Amino acid sequence: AVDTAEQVYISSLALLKMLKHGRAGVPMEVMGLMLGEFVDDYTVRVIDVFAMPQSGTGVSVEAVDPVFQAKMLDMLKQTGRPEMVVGWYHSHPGFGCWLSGVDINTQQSFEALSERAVAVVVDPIQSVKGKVVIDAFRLINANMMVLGHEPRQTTSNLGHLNKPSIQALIHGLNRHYYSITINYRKNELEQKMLLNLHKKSWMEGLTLQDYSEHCKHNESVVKEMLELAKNYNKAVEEEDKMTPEQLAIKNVGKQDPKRHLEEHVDVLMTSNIVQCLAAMLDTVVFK
Amino acid sequence: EFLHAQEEVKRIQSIPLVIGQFLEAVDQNTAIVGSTTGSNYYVRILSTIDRELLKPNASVALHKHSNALVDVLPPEADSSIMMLTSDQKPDVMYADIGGMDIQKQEVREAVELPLTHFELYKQIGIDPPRGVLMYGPPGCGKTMLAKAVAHHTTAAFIRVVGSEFVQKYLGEGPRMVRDVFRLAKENAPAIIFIDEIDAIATKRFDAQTGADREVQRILLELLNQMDGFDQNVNVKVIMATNRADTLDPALLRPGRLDRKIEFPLPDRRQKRLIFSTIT
Amino acid sequence: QIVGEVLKQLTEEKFIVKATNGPRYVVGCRRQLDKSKLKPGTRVALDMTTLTIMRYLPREVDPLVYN
Amino acid sequence: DKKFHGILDQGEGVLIIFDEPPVDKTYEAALETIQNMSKVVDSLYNKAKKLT
Amino acid sequence: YVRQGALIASALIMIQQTEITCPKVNQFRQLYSKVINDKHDDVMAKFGAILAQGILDAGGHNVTISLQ
Amino acid sequence: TRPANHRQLTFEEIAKSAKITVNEVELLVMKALSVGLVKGSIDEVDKRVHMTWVQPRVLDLQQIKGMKDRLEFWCTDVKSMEMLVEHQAHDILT
Amino acid sequence: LREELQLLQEQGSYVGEVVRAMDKKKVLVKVHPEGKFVVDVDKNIDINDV
Amino acid sequence: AVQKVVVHPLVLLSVVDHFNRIGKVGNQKRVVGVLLGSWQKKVLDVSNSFAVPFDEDDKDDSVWFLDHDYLENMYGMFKKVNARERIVGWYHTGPKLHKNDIAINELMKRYCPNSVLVIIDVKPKDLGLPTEAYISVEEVHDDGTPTSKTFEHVTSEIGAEEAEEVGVEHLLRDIKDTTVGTLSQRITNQVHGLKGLNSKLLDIRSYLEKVATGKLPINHQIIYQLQDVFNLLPDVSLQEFVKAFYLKTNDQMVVVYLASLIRSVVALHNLINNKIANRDAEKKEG
Ligand SMILES: Nc1ncnc2c1ncn2[C@@H]1O[C@H](COP(=O)(O)OP(=O)(O)O)[C@@H](O)[C@H]1O
Repeated sequence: AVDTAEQVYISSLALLKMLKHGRAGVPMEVMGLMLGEFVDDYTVRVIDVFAMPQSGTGVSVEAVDPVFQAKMLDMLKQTGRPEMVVGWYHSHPGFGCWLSGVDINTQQSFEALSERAVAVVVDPIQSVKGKVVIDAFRLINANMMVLGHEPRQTTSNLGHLNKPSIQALIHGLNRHYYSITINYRKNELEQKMLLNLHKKSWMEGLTLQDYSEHCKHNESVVKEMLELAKNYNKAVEEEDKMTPEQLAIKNVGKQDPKRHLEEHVDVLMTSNIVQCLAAMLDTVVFK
Repeated sequence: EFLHAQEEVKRIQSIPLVIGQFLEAVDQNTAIVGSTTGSNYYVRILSTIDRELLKPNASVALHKHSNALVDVLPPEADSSIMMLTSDQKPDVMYADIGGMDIQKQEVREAVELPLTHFELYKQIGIDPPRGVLMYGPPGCGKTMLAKAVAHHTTAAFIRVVGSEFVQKYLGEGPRMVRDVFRLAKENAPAIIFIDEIDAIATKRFDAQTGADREVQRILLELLNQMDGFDQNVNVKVIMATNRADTLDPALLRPGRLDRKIEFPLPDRRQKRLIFSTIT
Repeated sequence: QIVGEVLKQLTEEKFIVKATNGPRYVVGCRRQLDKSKLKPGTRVALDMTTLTIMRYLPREVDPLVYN
Repeated sequence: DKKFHGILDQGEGVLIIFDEPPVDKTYEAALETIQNMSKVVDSLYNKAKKLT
Repeated sequence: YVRQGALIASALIMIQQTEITCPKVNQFRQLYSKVINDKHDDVMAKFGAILAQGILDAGGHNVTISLQ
Repeated sequence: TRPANHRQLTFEEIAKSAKITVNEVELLVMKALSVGLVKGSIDEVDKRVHMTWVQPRVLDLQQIKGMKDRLEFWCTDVKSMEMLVEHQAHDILT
Repeated sequence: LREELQLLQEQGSYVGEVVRAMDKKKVLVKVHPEGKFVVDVDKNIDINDV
Repeated sequence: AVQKVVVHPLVLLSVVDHFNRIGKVGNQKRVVGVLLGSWQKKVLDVSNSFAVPFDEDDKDDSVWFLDHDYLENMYGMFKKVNARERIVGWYHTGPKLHKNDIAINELMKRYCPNSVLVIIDVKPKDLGLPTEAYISVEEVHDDGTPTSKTFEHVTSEIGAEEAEEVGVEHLLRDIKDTTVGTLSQRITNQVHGLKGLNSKLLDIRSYLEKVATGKLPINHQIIYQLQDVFNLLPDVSLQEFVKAFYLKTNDQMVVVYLASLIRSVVALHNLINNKIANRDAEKKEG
């Protein structure tokens, strides 16, 4: 009955398995279990996670086949590294950071089996460009609410960036006990390997591309900045003698001086000089 | 670092957008939009796009799962097809018509507003006509006046087609009227030509049968748009009908639509003239 | 894939595809397909989730009476 | 009338036909941008605010 | 957490000093009183506010924490 | 041997290389283009043959010093220009 | 602005035509897709503010 | 037989972690397993990985063992959860390849006809190479040369897996390996592009020097066939710059007129506006 500001050291490959499994079964609400171990009460670490096909029945405990799970665990023990089952994950396209009724029921069964069996919500469709949602919580018995509620223990760590969603708040999960803090095993020999090797552009900075599409691009650039000419024109005759900020607020035009700022012209200038320098560097290399 | 941060935060995605038409910009950082499936919903407007293309009732773009104001689509005609810019194309010029006149003097009167003369509408003190209803059968073609005139004085020509308009896109019917009206207002030389009003579009003697209320609401928004026009520009609107009896009084009353022209049968003398012209 | 119609081509990158039953979206096109194969007002298939053009399909109409 | 692309070299009694590259309209467009983005702004603004 | 940290810092600057140093001293003390009496604030903000009040009135204008 | 260093294959140079007459040069360079020896332009006002080869063969590995020297010349030029632009760019890269 | 896009990712807000303002911070409202959706009142606006 | 292979940014770190977790007791330095994926359009991709403990002896490189029943059960489970995934090849660490690879390929090719080998450098990060691909071709070394093994490298490029951009951005969130800060970022792009070009071409020069010394066997039959054209390609003729003296110099001079001047004018407008405001404030403050 002790749940402090717990933190999950989730692994990058566990993330990749999650996104691949969700991307495959987007509309099936595919299920899986998060292979982690309680090295202590709250510093839970997950190094691996597996993908399991949801049975036709749907979200059921028998859909996660016990014999198949046991054989998979034995295979991991023989090849790889063994790891305990103290959690689960589920692509949840329907709604957000909370659990459905059947998800709560199967998580209750997992809690009866395991010690915590954290309830993890990962939305595959909401994660598009920058925000992937991995929210973990615990189901509680009726005694936690009748005692001093908010099982969040006495510390100032789980209150950092703790913004449960409205649907999580109206549901019991993410409200029964607490919301678990997340952490990423960005260890070196792993993170340096990823940044050095995966995002690879090493001899691709030597591209010349003087005028492959750039003659017509310069035509478009001149046309766009001719529009800027009209805009910056329009501005200089607006230019009223009544504190022009007063005129500007009620007559925004998003012109060259205001919104189409010098940054865009700098982008055009950088593109030109980059092609210039690349062409000139290879010209002097041409010896 | 802050230049790097400023140029890093300027990603704004905006690739997989969806379309849900804007209603109006109530203020800055607040707005109200109406999606394609309806679901009118107040939203927050980002500062990236603003009045430059934030015209009141034009179809805009929204993000896939977010419905947020991201972009406004400039074109309006091809949103629901319903014909397009028939201008800049001589199909049937003018005097080459076989119907001679029928009257064609009220039609040249109707083209006076496209033929400039809005300045001459003032000073002299006249009030030029705004609507022209032609309650004639397919005699005289009833569209050889609109395919012409639009080329006699270079002006946009739109078929509209009333029969196509009455369909499942009844909720988007108001939006498409706004879009086609905006297309007209964009080009002061433009004439709206609506067809097949009598049988389908707001018959007034047979009771409302299901989607008839939807047609009445669509017509009502058409009245709203034609009253919002209020002679702001020199664009003209002409409906062509076989029988004006079933038409709604709201369009029929003066102040919205005044000039009623009947285009009768071939008129045997004129019929022989038509035969000579076509042959 | 969900079936829609090319409501508007918009541009070479983004296209307007309207589902047969309401919403229209500003989507991308299939990499293997080209605009000459897509065309305006032709039946196409959008990805169910990512909402992008996947394949274009021909359509037919039938009077199915007294044929 | 610009229907042909050549120059009549009467001294040699010939006409030198040249293939004119028309992709150089960026030049004229750039000049138009220079004219209508500088003349309309610099003289008007800094003659209105002569004193600063 | 920044709000509660600012409250703690403003209390720490205001320990052992009265309104003679700055007229804002009484304003901040009544601000601390009204935010500690305001129980609809966030858990972290309220926590820092109460710790701010405690360090401000540490010992009853009797003891102080000074680096000098 | 000459990576476009001597890209002017004049008639006299062809005569030195092949001890062939002037009329046979046309057929020889024709067959050279057909097989793939030289694929460049063939003039006759100056009789200049442009140099592109797309059918490599044995380069006398005992004489690999020549291509090694040309490759190290390219290395020295590339590194020297990289250092030169670095010298011009210390105001941003330092 | 990005968070506004993420808020809008749940449609943002929903337009409602307010009709009945009940005393217990309750407004009946009407939403074009469905219609009436009885709901509470926001904190920035009182019961009488409706 | 495949034209080329493309490696995802999806299995590289998984292989490295598998090396790390099974190297705790197995210090053979030799991690051998299978890479699963898909081959559709002469482009082979890898989507999953698996490691098996593996011991070697230097005696003729024929001492080894695996858990084939467990590995086959893994493959059945992976195909059951995702049918499109199939074993595209088998991978071994230790880029210094030994001789058991032929026996391993012969045994595993019953899962994949075009059996391929993959080497992952867990500890090495030489310039940017995460892994290398190998294709087995024993169909005569060359036209006039004796028999050999001759495992060639099929061209490999790091692919762009979908939906992993969110995770990698959240993971790093510190370097921002994107074109942000366009001018400085492209300067860095030019910098390591020159670094890579100098390093690789120096390596080619060293290889030519070592071929000249003859201490190593000479694979000239492809070296000169591929490098002669490289050397003779006429990128040194400058008369095409003479024909294109205004290659873009017209665009250079319009940008000077229309980017640097425009920046100067807008900065001037900001300053004179600020000067007017400051002068008015100073005169009308009291
Ligand atoms: N010179 C002409 N004079 C009159 N009618 C013509 C001439 N040339 C063609 N037409 C006919 O006029 C017809 C227009 O018919 P339609 O638009 O269907 O009638 P309505 O406008 O009443 O629906 C065309 O089908 C065309 O055959």
